[PDB]
Amino acid sequence: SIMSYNGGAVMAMKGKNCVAIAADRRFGIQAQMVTTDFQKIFPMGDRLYIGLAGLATDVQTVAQRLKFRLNLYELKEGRQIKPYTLMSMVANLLYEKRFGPYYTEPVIAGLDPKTFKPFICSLDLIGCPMVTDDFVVSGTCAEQMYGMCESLWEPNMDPDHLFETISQAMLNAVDRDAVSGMGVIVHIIEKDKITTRTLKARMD
Amino acid sequence: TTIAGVVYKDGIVLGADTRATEGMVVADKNCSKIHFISPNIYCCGAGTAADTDMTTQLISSNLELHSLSTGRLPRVVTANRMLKQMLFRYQGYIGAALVLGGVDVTGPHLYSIYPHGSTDKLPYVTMGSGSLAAMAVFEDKFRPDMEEEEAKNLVSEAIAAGIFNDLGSGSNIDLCVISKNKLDFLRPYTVPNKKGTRLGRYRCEKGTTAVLTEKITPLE
Amino acid sequence: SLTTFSPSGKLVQIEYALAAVAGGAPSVGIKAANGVVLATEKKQKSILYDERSVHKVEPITKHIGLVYSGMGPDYRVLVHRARKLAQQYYLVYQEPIPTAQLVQRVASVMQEYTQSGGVRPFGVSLLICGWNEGRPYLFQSDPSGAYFAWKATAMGKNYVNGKTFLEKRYNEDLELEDAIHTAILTLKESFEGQMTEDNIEVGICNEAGFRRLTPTEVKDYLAAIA
Amino acid sequence: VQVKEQSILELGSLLAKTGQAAELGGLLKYVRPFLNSISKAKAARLVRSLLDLFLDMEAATGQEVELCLECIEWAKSEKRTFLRQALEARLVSLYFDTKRYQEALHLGSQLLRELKKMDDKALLVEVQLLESKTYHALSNLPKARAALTSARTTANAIYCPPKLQATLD
Amino acid sequence: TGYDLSASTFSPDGRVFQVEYAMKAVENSSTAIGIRCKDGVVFGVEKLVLSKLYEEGSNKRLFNVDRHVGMAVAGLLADARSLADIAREEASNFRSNFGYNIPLKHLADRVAMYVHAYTLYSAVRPFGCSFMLGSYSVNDGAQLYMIDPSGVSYGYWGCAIGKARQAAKTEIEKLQMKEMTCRDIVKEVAKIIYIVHDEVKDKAFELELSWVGELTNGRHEIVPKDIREEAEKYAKESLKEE
Amino acid sequence: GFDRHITIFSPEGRLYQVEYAFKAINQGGLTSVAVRGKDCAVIVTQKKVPDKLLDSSTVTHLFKITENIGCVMTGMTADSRSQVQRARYEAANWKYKYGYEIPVDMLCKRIADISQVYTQNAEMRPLGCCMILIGIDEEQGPQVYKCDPAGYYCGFKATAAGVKQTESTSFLEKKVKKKFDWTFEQTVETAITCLSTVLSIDFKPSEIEVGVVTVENPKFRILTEAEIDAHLVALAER
Amino acid sequence: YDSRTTIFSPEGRLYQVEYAMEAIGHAGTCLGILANDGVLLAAERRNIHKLLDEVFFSEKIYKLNEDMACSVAGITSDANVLTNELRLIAQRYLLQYQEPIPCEQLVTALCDIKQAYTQFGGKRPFGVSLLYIGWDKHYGFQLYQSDPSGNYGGWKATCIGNNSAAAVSMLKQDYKEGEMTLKSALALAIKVLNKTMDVSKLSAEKVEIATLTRENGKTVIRVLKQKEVEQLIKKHEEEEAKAEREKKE
Repeated sequence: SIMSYNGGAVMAMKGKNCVAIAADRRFGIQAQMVTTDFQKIFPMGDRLYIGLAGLATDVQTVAQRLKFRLNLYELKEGRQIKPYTLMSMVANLLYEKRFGPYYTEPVIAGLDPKTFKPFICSLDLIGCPMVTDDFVVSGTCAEQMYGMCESLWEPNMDPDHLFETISQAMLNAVDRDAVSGMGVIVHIIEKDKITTRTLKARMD
Repeated sequence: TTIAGVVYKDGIVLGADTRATEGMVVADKNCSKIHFISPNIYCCGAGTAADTDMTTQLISSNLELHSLSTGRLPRVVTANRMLKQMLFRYQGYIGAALVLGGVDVTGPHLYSIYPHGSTDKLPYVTMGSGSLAAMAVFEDKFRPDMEEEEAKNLVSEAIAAGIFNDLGSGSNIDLCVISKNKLDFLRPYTVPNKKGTRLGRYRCEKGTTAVLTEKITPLE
Repeated sequence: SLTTFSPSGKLVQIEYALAAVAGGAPSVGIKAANGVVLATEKKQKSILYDERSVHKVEPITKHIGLVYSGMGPDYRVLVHRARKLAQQYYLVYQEPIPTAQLVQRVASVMQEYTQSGGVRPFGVSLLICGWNEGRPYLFQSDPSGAYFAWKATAMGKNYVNGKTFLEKRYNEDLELEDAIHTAILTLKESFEGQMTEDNIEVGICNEAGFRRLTPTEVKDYLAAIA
Repeated sequence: VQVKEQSILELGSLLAKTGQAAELGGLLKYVRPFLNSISKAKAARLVRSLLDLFLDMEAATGQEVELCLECIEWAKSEKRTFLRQALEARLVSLYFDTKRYQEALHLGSQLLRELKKMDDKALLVEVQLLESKTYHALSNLPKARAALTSARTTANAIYCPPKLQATLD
Repeated sequence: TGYDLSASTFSPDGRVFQVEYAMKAVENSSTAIGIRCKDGVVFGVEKLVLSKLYEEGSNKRLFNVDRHVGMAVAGLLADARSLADIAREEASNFRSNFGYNIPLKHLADRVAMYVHAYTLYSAVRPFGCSFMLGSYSVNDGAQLYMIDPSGVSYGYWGCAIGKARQAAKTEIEKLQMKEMTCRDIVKEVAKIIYIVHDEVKDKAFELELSWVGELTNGRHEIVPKDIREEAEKYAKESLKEE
Repeated sequence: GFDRHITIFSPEGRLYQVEYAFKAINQGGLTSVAVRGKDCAVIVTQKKVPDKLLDSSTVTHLFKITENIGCVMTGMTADSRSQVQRARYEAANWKYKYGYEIPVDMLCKRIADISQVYTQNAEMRPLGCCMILIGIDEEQGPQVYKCDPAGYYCGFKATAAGVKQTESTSFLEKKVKKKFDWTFEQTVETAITCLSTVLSIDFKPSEIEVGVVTVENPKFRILTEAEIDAHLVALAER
Repeated sequence: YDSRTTIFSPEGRLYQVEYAMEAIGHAGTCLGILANDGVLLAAERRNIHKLLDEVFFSEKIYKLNEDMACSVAGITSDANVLTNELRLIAQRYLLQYQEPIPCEQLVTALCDIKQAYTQFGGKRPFGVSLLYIGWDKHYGFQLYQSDPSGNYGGWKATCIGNNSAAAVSMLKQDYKEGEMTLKSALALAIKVLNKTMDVSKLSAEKVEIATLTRENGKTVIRVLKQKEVEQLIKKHEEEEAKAEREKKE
């Protein structure tokens, strides 16, 4: 598939007062390997991150375009975006090309800029929103981390327990996919800080 | 996917399942498919979920701008009319299968709408992957001038039959009854299926994963 | 027309616009701690007219409202543009529009409509009210497009004396809906015949949203209160 | 379904027509707890109508002054202002009629500060006139004359001497 | 003055002078009479020949905008040709879209809309031609209409336009055309034309007569030559005996 | 360059051309009056024929704009017919794209916006006719509306339009002061007497046009000569 | 039907651009000073009235991006349209190039588009003048002044106020070259607004001050709070107490 041309794996998990968002760092062309230092999670808020898996050029293009529209929005309003509003913006941007769609799965994870309510949602190749309270997914190794979700999730995580759970989830998901892995970046977003950890993974 | 609608003596009863699927896996276990159209008209969507969402949203939108331009309550067949023009202009490339139900000054109205633009008026309609089981339930049990609670039970058991007989339908049932004097949206009418309990403990304890590089950014 | 700069650096066209607005219908707005009241006076020319047929306030949405002073058909077409613009904001955004945003949208619309040639610029002034994020909002827009923030103001006929009166009144701490009685007083200072059941229109925007007042409670507030 | 809201017609009218004071107060407490069920405009108009029904009827002041006080406290529960100023206008009229001397002057400190916040005349004029009349009732020319002149500052605007400028004269 | 040079500006009294100048330009031209008989419509126009060098029959103001509809012209002839072309193509579009002969009132409405649309703006001047439309069918009888450049389309039993329009409609009114057949209508129209020719005020003239009706089987056409060349003949017996 | 010729604001913003258009409407020496009854609405318009040569059936100022709504014009005839056709177009467009009989207010609003965009720009005549609609709306009864070339409108219990405007309004107001449930034949009798006392002509039955739309007959209809003279001889003694 | 408004003067100039100049001449007042450590811009907001809500957070200041900021004078509507165009073109540059525009490229884009507006079309020019304050890696802190005529330049400290040339004259007489000294620059702005504005006593509820400074690779842009503004003001008028001490000597 054109989805499985580059691979890519994005996960986001919900905690009690925090969120987690992890992604594989592998970039390559099919079985050929290009670089193990590719960026899929992008910070567009003080507490609000977007994970993007899919076509790497489509990831970069939609990231630049949403940053474009986002800072235009924030300069126009004079206020920070809400995660629900960002979900609406992602849906509108992705649906603007229904006959010409970008080949990617966006994932939105963050806290409320005023109330610090956790928020996680995922959108398809045409911008249908799935706002969840437990987990959202993106990638070629989707069913692996689906199993990780349904066998590792419990409500009201501690941020460290959140980090460990999503770390083991992403590691065991990418260990069975030949087109995902090469190091995992994990962000834990809470009210007063954000901690990003690069995990030790399999390099084969 | 299983959506349905029934005309009863005082209005419309709409029902739907809450299972949203991608490929073979189910994506959303509590998806909402009954969509807000106007304070007297609602629609249930099926097929491509984003397509149904945008279609119901923009049609509904033109519904309240019409109401504000007219200063009066909107009607159902006007909504159906611009649904069918919006679908027919696009030659069915947008796969939105719709059930429109409402009550206006002319009375209750119910319609089934195809993605290619064909529209039908019936006292009872079914749509979705599990349309046939609910249609069989209705053909077995519907009679004209149905009471409200019995119609609620009929729609609920038809959606349950579509859930338990069609693979693309499952999880919960949501209802919406529209009357002249009231309107109630019973999102989780019944919960027929629950998640099984967990036996083993798979708690990823703290310190299980090693870290190469770290950063911490304090927030204002 | 292609109006340009005078040797004095003044646009005589927008001066004529505001002069025509100043001869328009008197109206008043006040922002209290629980919402915004807008109020206006409609003097029907004869008993032949129907007061309920045409209104002076129009709901853009559940929580946004705008009264006016000046031209009539200009006001109704601007109501159409404002409603439609707020609606595509809701289309792209799927959340109700805040007040100040549609304020600069309509101010921009005024800027091109006084900028583009061929078209005569508009001869209306608009007053906007809404309830966004708990804090109420009331603004004024001129034909030239310069939008101002006012917690209490008067626009239309004899607006300067009303402004001075609300300077004497309106300590801006009325947490209750007593400022509507102050608006009734402000209109009664310029009312021609009497404060009646239909000549005065009053609109409120509270936490529940913007709601046009039924003339029953308009007659109620006309009674006893003043 | 609220049709008893306007149902002060029979008994409320017959209170004034027949003439009785205790039954008026009993009606005032009769709809007093029910008063927090209707619109605020209807509540204000109903309170004003019931109060000025018997505020001119009878001099049996064993109930009426605390009825006015409890209506002030009800107004503070509603937090309505012009309602309030009308109430203390009524009580200072009742106090001048009953002539209990002292705290009528304690009206002024509780009035003037409020009436100089806004350019208000009619309430200010009547409270100044009644204060001057009460202070003359204790037979002290200087400060009563000073209050009379202070009322005579507001010798402008208005529309007529309906009750105001004729009482000034 | 500055308030008479545009078709989009208004006089203080509520008048447009461009269309009034158009009316004056129309009435400057010579005369033309349309008449409705019991079965059909007859058109009678006189045209002044300017010199014998013309090969006769030049710029005849009668045109066949439709097979079943004829029309008569006074005013400016180029605008008349443009309107005739518009009428022909609109009848063509009607019978292409609908598949039957267009009613006279409908096409009169369409050309009225067309001539009034050119009065709206200032980029185009009002026209300088007033014309008449006549038709007959068994489905509706005989129909006659008259349209001025301002856009007023009125039906008539008998109508006239031109310099001698006053005496023309005067002598139209003194005849009971509702009872006379087409053969009498021809001689009446010829007599009225000869009366209103006025002789001394103009040069030599020529006559043009056109027919529509059941005698022509509803298809509009010019008069035959044998029906012609008798107009002068019963003129010369009906001339004044001094 | 001054605005006495083209639509621009003035000192005190007086758009001279719109009052000029109002005088252009008053140039045509005709009048119409519309009266709404309890369950009926009537439009009574006078006409004049200069001669018997013209076909009197061709001259008509009342038009069946839809099957349930009637309209009547005053001003120059061609612009009147033009905006009749435009309102016809918009009514048919609404019926096609919505599927129900358009309420009278929506037609009124749309052509009011059309008049507004006429008078908004230059290079466009701001039109010279005034308009009356009569109709029936469900749960509303009869409705009578009026439009100007400036795009203004309102709701009227009864109104009039023509040269002799003001005395018609005064008579109508002093009659509606004692309104008291106007009935159908009484409405047409009052309208006929109003037009008669305004014109002081005591018209014969063949000089008038009457159009009545009723709740009992929601289809808009045109009064024939027989019932016209029947109502005249009904109002002859009174 | 008579509107040319696009042709040169019989002597060579343009009537429209000079009418725009004297239209800016009676507009509001805003001034800016460059420094080595940052840049400040102080304005007086007009129509200071008790009934204003003042909920726009220094409306005379417009943050064009995270780095470079704007101020405008003239017609408010044309100012809004123009500043929206500046946001559009700047963020189009950010889209085409994943780095901020330095300072001057956007200024040149504005000068181009306003020249095209005053070249043809037969429409009125936008009578707005703007001040641009920003930072770049190429030249540090950079300041520009865009007149509506299209001409622009790199003045270190200037204004477009109703007393523009007056404050330019006091700046020229009283500028220290190469000294950042941000507190002294604030004092300079305070005394300039003192001497230039006709009103006295320097009400903090009549003025606004915005500051831009490079910090941790972010170029933080702040608006001075009301308490800070009045504190700086009161420090300014108590500074002039020793000036009136020489008197006889």
